[PDB]
Amino acid sequence: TSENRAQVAARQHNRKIVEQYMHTRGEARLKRHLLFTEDGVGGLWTTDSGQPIAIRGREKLGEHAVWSLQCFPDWVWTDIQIFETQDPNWFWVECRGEGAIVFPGYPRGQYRNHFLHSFRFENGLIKEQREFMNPCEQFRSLGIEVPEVRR
Amino acid sequence: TSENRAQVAARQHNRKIVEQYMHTRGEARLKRHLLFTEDGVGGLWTTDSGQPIAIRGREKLGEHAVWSLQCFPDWVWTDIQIFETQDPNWFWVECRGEGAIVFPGYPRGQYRNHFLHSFRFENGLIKEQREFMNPCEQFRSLGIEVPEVRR
Repeated sequence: TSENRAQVAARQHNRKIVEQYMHTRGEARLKRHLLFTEDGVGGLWTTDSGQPIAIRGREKLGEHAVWSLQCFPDWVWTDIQIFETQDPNWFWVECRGEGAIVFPGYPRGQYRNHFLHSFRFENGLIKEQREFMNPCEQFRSLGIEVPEVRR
Repeated sequence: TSENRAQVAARQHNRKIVEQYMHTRGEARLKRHLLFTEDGVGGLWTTDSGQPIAIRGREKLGEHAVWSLQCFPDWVWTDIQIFETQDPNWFWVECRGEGAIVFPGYPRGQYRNHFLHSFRFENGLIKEQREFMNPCEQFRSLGIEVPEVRR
């Protein structure tokens, strides 16, 4: 019907934003927050602490980009696979990401990981982005030792 | 067209198998391998070692279920969300999973995690299942200490 039209319009536009998000590099990273809703949330759902580190609101998201550009100066996402779903406001992306890791008083390291990203949209802006990676890989990249599960 | 018909037939059937997989509990777990192709692969893509622990072939998958039923005796998946994609032979599932963890010479613990599952199908059987979780949560459940990233 007409709901169809809006939902199909929805999907195709939303996809473009996912694409745009995934290809954002360099200083453009400082304006990627403009792709969210005002109230929008982005962050890392897989942490050493077991709680998500979420950043809520387009302005805290812009602020976070400075720290991100500082700590991951050359970060690129590669091997991008975008998954549309039965919900036109929900997408998943499977990819890789690599670049230097510059933590303060840890040595410069090279960080690579496998990531899954969830994007939910509201009115054609990102209402919720979430990323999922294996925190062990980061521990490694910082010269932090990873415990062995002996199965 | 006709390709349409086969792809739509594809999706609806495939979904039923995802559902069936996700609801498999108890001793039924010993026959869940029958949902794969002969050549089929299942396993854990997020590990402490950084390599996937994959089990290849319906018979090694059946064998693995014994160890699984032994080590996670009451395991249930909850909060199941199944994502169909633009590819009718590819599905993602977001869920939780919890149950007891019985590792040999580690104490019995209670293990909970957040999981993402990828299912790819070939001729209506699972050609590749992959799961993604945060290994830190398991380390915890075994009284293994988790290192702190101090960001």
